Amino acid sequence: HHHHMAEFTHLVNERRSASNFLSGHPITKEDLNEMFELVALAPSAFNLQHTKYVTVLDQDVKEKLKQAANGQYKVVSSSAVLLVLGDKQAYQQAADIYEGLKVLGILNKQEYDHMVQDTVSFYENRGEQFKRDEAIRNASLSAMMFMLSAAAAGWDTCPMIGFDAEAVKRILNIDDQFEVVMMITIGKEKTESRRPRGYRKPVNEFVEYM
Amino acid sequence: HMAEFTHLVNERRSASNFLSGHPITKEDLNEMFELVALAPSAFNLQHTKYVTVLDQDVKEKLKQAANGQYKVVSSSAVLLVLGDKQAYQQAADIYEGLKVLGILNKQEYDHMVQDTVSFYENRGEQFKRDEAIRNASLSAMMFMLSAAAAGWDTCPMIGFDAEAVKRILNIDDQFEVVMMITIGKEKTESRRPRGYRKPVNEFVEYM
Ligand SMILES: Cc1cc2nc3c(=O)[nH]c(=O)nc-3n(C[C@H](O)[C@H](O)[C@H](O)COP(=O)(O)O)c2cc1C
Ligand SMILES: Cc1cc2nc3c(=O)[nH]c(=O)nc-3n(C[C@H](O)[C@H](O)[C@H](O)COP(=O)(O)O)c2cc1C
Ligand code: NI
Repeated sequence: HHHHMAEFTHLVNERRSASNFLSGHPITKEDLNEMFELVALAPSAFNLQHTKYVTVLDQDVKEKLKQAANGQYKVVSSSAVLLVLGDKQAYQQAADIYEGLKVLGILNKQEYDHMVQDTVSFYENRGEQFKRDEAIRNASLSAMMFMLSAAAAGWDTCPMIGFDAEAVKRILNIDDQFEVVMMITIGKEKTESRRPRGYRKPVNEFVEYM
Repeated sequence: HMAEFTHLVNERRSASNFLSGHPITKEDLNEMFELVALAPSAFNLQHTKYVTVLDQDVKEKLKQAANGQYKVVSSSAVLLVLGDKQAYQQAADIYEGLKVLGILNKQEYDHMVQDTVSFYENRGEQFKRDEAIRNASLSAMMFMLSAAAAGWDTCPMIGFDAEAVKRILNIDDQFEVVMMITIGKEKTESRRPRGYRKPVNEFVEYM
């Protein structure tokens, strides 16, 4: 129970949003799949698991994403570029996600139908804006987990919103039901060349106790 | 760090209940928030604010706004995670040290401020709100992992009436109420298995 805070504190202190990446650091599907096993364990509303990742390793495709990413060269120099997607229709998979509860005899048919109905109606009652909010919220929780996993694995990342979402969707053939919530580059940054961390507001300027 | 973080992640479970007799202090929370401060945020604008409720009557008010959920009152504290829809307005203040300490000249500083401000202004109100949710949600995940690392359990929650919460806590309409997070110590023997998880090859595609 005893040393988890100090380890985590070091991980968090060492994580810097990359401004550059270095060549000669290829990343493999195996490297990434280890990070994604941790991402799978992120919390998500109603366990709907809203988040999808399109992970681009192909250098020609990365070159082609540069214009879409507001000209940011780090898309090219990165080892991989991830598009973090949120399903605006995530709630439609409630019936499938919850089905094992029925098969394992944890819920009976009525209870399972009720649970699916609670989740679906929560979303449908609130409407389209809420569905999109949920896409952004749940994918962003997931993205933070991705970045800390990457850091733990010894990789650098830069989260990015400086891109044309529509262009990215056309280039990568992403369906309409997915919001492009963020882009994350991953790779190895030269540490000697890093600027110091940007100014942070003190805790007493962003937390109110009541 | 991978073995330790893997352990932390694997352990972390959204709490269904909280035990009595585990008060949390400002000192405890401030330790967590120091890590939260180091989360990334777009343009380093630091969009997120936390309203941290220890007062038991306010928790009762919040419970009424959250479908009567008992964990609101049995929690050691209830946090409201806010995102500032007007965060971009503080660019000039946040970047000011770069100029004053001579890292940037005035032209470069003005250019930096204008780049951030115009990015938000040119996109518009829906974007500002999207940014409030996105950056606050990144922050919330950091908060939950920080709490885990400190030995606390949390439950993220969206099952509440946001307008009722803003009335209870006197929250300006400039802030989006992004999430509620309860914190405390869970009865760990009282724990259902982790809800089914999609395999990685069902949520990741490579190109
Ligand atoms: C949602 C979001 C969007 C971002 N977009 C970009 C971007 O498009 N390009 C970029 O270079 N950095 C981007 N960043 C990185 C921020 O500038 C960075 O997190 C901030 O300056 C703090 O740096 P640090 O994370 O190293 O402390 C983004 C960060 C966030 C979380
Ligand atoms: C944004 C979002 C909203 C949530 N809202 C609630 C809620 O209002 N009430 C609740 O009991 N749990 C809530 N949760 C918890 C989820 O049901 C939980 O994360 C999921 O079932 C998986 O459990 P696990 O995180 O322990 O693996 C929420 C989770 C997410 C991230
Ligand atoms: Ni542990």
